[PDB]
Amino acid sequence: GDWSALGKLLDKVQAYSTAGGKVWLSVLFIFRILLLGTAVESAWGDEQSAFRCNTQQPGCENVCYDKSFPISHVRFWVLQIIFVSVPTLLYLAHVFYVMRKEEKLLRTYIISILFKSIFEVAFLLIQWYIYGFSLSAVYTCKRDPCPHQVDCFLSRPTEKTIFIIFMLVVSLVSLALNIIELFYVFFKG
Amino acid sequence: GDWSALGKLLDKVQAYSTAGGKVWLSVLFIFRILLLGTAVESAWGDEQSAFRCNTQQPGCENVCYDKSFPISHVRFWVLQIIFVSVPTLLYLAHVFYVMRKEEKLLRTYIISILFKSIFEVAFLLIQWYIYGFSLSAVYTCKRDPCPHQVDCFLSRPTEKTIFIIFMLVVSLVSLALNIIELFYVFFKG
Amino acid sequence: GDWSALGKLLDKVQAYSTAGGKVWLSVLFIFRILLLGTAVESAWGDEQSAFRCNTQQPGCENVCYDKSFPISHVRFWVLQIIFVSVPTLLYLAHVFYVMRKEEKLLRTYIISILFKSIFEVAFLLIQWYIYGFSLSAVYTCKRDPCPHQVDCFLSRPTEKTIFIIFMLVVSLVSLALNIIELFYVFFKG
Amino acid sequence: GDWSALGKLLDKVQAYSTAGGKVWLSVLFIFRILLLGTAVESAWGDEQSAFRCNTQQPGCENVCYDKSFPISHVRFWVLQIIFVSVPTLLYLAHVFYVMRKEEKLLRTYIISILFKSIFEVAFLLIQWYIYGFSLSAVYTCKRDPCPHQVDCFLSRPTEKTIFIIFMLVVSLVSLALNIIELFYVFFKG
Amino acid sequence: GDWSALGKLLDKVQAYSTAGGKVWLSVLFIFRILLLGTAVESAWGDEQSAFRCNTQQPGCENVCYDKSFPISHVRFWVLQIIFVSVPTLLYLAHVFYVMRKEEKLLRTYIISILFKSIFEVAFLLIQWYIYGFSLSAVYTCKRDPCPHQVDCFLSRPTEKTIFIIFMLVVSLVSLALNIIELFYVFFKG
Amino acid sequence: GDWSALGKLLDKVQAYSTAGGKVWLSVLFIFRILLLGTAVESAWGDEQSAFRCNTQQPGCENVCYDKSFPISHVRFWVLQIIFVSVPTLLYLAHVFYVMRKEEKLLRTYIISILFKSIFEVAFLLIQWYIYGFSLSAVYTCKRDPCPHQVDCFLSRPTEKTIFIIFMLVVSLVSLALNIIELFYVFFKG
Repeated sequence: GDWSALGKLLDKVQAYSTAGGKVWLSVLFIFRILLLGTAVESAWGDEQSAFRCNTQQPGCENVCYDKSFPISHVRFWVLQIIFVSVPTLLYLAHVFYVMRKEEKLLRTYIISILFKSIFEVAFLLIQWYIYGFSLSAVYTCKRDPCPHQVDCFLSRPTEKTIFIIFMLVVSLVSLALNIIELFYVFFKG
Repeated sequence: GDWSALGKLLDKVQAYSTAGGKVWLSVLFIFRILLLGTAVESAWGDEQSAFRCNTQQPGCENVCYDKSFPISHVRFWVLQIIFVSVPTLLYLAHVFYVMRKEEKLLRTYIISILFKSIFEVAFLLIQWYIYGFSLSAVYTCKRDPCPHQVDCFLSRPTEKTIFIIFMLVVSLVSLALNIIELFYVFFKG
Repeated sequence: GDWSALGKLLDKVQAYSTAGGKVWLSVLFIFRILLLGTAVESAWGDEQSAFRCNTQQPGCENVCYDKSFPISHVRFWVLQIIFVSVPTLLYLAHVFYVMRKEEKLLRTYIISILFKSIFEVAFLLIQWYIYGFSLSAVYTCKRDPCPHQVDCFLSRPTEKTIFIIFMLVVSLVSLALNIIELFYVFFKG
Repeated sequence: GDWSALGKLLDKVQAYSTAGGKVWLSVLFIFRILLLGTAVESAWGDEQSAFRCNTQQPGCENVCYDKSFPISHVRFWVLQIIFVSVPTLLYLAHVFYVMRKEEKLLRTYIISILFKSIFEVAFLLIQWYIYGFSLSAVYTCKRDPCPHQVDCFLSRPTEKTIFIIFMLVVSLVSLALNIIELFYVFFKG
Repeated sequence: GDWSALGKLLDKVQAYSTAGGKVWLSVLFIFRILLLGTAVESAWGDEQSAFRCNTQQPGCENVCYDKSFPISHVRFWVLQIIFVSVPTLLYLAHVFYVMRKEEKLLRTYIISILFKSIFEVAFLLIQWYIYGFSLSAVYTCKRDPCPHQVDCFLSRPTEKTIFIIFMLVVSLVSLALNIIELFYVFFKG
Repeated sequence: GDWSALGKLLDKVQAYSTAGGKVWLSVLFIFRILLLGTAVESAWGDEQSAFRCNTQQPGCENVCYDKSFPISHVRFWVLQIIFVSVPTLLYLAHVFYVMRKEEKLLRTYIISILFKSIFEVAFLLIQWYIYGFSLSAVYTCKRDPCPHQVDCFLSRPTEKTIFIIFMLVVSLVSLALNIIELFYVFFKG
């Protein structure tokens, strides 16, 4: 029965933050966790197999599918979630060893928030830069291994585009929210 | 042995509600949880593969299956369950931080109930708006990529239509029940 | 170390029942749980794929397999188990909130037992009504989408028919047992 | 920290048995549990798909595979393990409620041991009766739906026959051991 | 909070052994556990499907693959690990009941070590006897069901042969180590 | 409630190390753990099936895919992670038995760090030696079983090459960090 120590760990790690905002921050974050855990994994379960093209030349389908999608979608969001969760883990380990060492901080928090914002905005910007957020069923290709160009048909364009709509919205509110955190810190400081 | 604190958390979070109704509320909610966890996931496990059409033109089958089902079914109910569970998580985190802060409310509950009702009724209304709740084995299509129209055959129409019958009924009783909650609050207030 | 409270919860929830019978009631119930968890799920893992018919017309195989089996078997027993487990969950939550409220019943139990019996007997009766409990490898069909009739061959008729033999027997003993409970209550009352 | 109560539960449930033998009884039983959990499940993972016959008539392969194997192997051993574990669960629940009721036996144990022996010997006898314990790669068939007879080839005859050798040996030692238990009881009594 | 009892269980069960050696014994054993849990299972996941031969006669491929590999590889190592873990389980249960009975040994340990060594050396010897530890991509066959002989190609010979190199080395160091245990016991005794 | 003992275990095992560095050491290590657990396993889930070559001669595709990739990628990194985690397990077991034995060190730590560095640098060097870190979609082959040479097309070259970019960077920072540990020890000593 020593859950008081971890409760006080949480109290200290989240003491110097906004009164209301961390609530829905954690809520939306676990909202990601659950959706990414179930929905998108089920959605791109057989995506690679589902993709095919009307040509019969061996190799062209693969290279065109590679060019038309250099990055798999689930891959980008899981990297995003993990990499944005990294600073949280860093700071919690930091405070862990802190309370351990005075058993015998603010500017770190600022830096953590700032890099979180930078990583999120950079991932969003590069996603927009490569392919934006809109997508057609039929795709053209331009590759040496096969002549001219092959129209290739996507598996489930509508469902995944609606998904990226939700994900863009939640990314936007996350950006709003960490800007709010930065403003609160800047106003107190 | 500090389960008394969480018991009193539950006592406080559910103190200002109906005497009888939360019982079968939680029962039907976990009833969803279990059915969605096992049954529908097993049901639409190979739905995309199961769908096929009598034509042989590459691309038409995919676009027609997309148009005839812009949204996968499991997808709609999992989004529903998660999104309706969101306000519960919000309010429990809220009261968590509350008891934490007076360790050193009603109108929120009203708002939570109201938005829960709004989300549920909106999801039901849009589901009816798109395709209602009745479904045939043979489906027509109307798309540019392939000529005329292709009859396409559904995998297991009867089992899933019976499933949506149960799900419509449980949605209706859920609506009944949160209207009852609203009436109880409105009569006390 | 507060397992005494839950022990006394179980004591109170099962106090007004038969001396001997709940033992093998719970035993047979978990017996279901385990068998349904492993055996039947493994048995109907690839049933839909395994089914095929000697005709080549697209659509007829699917509609004939739908008509010949409007309900998948695992589906009926999992719905049965869940739906019969519902009243147990209801009553345990009920007594939970009870002991919680006098921290500051018999006729409910009768009603729970009665509806359990009604649901079990109704599920058994409708299963018999649709297809009984006997089954052949070769099945006829009668549907508009394809001419005349197609003999269709079942995947593993013998193993699943032996399974439904066991399941019918266990359903019968369950019926015996809740009738015994009802008789005990009726004799005490 | 109330593991003393369950320790004393185990002490009482196993008090009136052999000094040495229950040790390797439980060891061999969990030995089953692990082997059945991993090995045989991996072994018959794709058995149904692996089976095929040199004929091309639709239906004959299925009915011949059904006749040549009316029961799947994993199915028989999982039913065996579960059904032999049933009396153990019965008796442990029995003693549970016992110590609960004098909180306010030997002949049962004899009956449990006897039925365990009967079930084990009956399962072994019926397995021998149907197909014994020896098995060839090539199998003949005799069924109306297809003419004459089709040689059908088994997937992995050697590995599974070696497995049934181990399983027969462990069944034999289990029989030895419960006969030893019966002899000890008969000599004390 | 009664982990002291299990700590003292471990103290007693491992008291009469080598000072340094059990450390890396347990380390290498869990090293097996993890590698076998992930790597080899992923490696032979689709081995049976991957194997094929250039002939088209039904049955010959299966019987030749059976003869060329009478035992699947994962199967041999999982049997090895389980069967070598058996004496450990026996002895721990033994000492369990011991401390339980004086709550109201060395020669057993010697026997356990000796049989562990015997089982390990016997498994290694029989593995060498059947096919040694070296393996070619192309394999000949000699079976009645198909004429002459068929060259058959292995799926991933290099990766699995490197794996058996590691496994042979770890088996050798395990043999070294239990011989060291035997020498320590023989020198003390 | 005896988590103080394990806390003091961690305190002692990590007492003689760098003040800041172990934090992000553990962070990046679990970062591996998670990425390897989800991403790469999903990435090479169907790699072997995805690979194919434009020739039709049985056997050549397999041997060419073997030569062009003697080692599967996931296989190398999982062996890396496990084998580098081995010294950590060794040293923690060592200190476990230590505190156990004075219940009735530095140079070991140096050796552990040194071998960790050696294993990491050796794995990186051999990976570079075999195939470096750059990779093309089209691969040539040179094998006796099939004439001349076959161009073979890789499944997803871009995504996995970007992955190995991240993995090379994290390996480099790991090398930096254990060199920092070695420098700190060398300067204190």
